Parts: sequence; C-alpha cells; structure tokens
Amino acid sequence: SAVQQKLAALEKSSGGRLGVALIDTADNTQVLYRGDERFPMCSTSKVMAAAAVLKQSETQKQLLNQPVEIKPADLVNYNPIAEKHVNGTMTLAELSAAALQYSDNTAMNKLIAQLGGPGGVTAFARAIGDETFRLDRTEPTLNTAIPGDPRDTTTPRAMAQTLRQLTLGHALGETQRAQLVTWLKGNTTGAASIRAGLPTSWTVGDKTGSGDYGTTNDIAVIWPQGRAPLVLVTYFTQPQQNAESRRDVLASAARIIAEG
Repeated sequence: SAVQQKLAALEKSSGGRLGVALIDTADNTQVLYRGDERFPMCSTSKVMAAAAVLKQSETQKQLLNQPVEIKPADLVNYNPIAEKHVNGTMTLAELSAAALQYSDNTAMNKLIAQLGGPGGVTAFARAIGDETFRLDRTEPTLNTAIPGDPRDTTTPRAMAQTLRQLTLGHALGETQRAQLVTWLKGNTTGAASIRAGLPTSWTVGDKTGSGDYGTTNDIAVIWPQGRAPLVLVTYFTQPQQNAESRRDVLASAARIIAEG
C-alpha cells in the first residue's frame, strides 16, 4: 500500500530498523510494518508491569495504596521520582505513575518485585492473550537491545493488540482501565515522539522507551477529535551500539500514518 511505501522510505533514510503497528478501532483495520519482527521493548515494557499490578488490585482492593520502601540500594541508573523519596515510601499507585509518566527505572523494578519477578510480568501478558511479550530482566539491563537477542522483546503487532486490550478493551476492570488511561495521558516523556507527528488537537496517551543501539520506541493510544481512537506502536532500533536516539523517526512515522 501507500503508507507502507512511505514507511519503508522513512526506514531507508534513517539507517535503522523500524517497526510500526496501527490499529484503527473504527473498523479494526491494522497497518503493519515489520509487524511480526521482534524489537527490544525498553521502557515500553513498563506499561505491562503497571497493568499487571492494576490487575492484582481488582482482587486486592487496597493494593495501590500499599506503601513500598525506597532504599538507597533500590536506586538504579534513572530514578527521577524515586530519588525524591529515598528512605521514605511510595505507594504502588505512585510507583506505577512514576514508571509510566517519568519512565522511572526504580519504580519499574519495584513493580517487577511486586509481581514476583520478570516471570510475573510475562505471566500477565500470557493471561491476557499476548504470547509474544517476554520480560526477562529488570532495569537497567533490559535495555541492552542487542541485535538478535530475544530477551525483553515483543513485536509491534502483539504490543498494539495488547495495548488496545488494556486501554480500550476489557483486559482490566473499569476503574483500573481508567487509571491506566489517565496515567498514559499524563506521560511527560513523549513530546518529541509520536505526539510530535500528530495534530495538536488529538489527545495522546503514550509510553516511550529508549535503550542501547539507538533504540527509540513509543506506544500510544490516540483519541482523534470526533473519530474512533487509534493504537499506534512505533519501534526503532539501529545497527550501532552507541547510536543516538531518533525520536524524530517516530514522529515522522506517526505523521505518515496520520495522513491516511
């Protein structure tokens, strides 16, 4: 099709590998580019950890208010929110918000611990029908993004379908789904990625991710003005381990998608 020719050209101009999945919830059409190739998730995996904890709170009604210690030993490489609360506590709700809206890596590791390890996050993916998602490591090593390494990867198609179920479907209870949507809409790290390629009137909830090999990711639920919402996943990774992030590529992919 036309969009796929433009995405391929975008990819060729960028020198990396681009994976795109769009689900238009209006007619459940999908637009896929390398939709079944694995990409390193990096911080986009935080959505699954947060959703898994939300799923637990459907039974444990007070779980999100449970205080969790933040100790100096918990801090890893990027902890913009957790650093503000070292030797104090944050609730699981506050940790989920920090993981999603600030990409706080300590918050992610606490969520993983709450779920019983990476295997507990992966289990939740399986429980909602995602057989592709796999979380193997904690922060920060899940971001190594080594070419060909299947660890901590998913495919654009799988992540799009799963993000649709979490935010627009009924994989979570209504209060949990609304909380997830509110968190994503309050993301602070996404201004230069998918959002930058979309009309400013469209409301976006997204989670970015970045890692080694210039890996630059964004997954988004998009509410266009007077139109059915869209789910857009854009993964991008590059051949050089030290390559710089290319958020502009995600913005351009979104722009190409939005033209249709």
